[PDB]
Amino acid sequence: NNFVHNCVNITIKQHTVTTTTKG
Repeated sequence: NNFVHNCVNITIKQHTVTTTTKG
C-alpha cells in the first residue's frame, strides 16, 4: 500500500499522501 498503490494514487490524487485513506 502507498507504494504500489502509487500507480493508483496518480489517479486518486491523494493516495500515499493521506496515508490513512479509506474510500
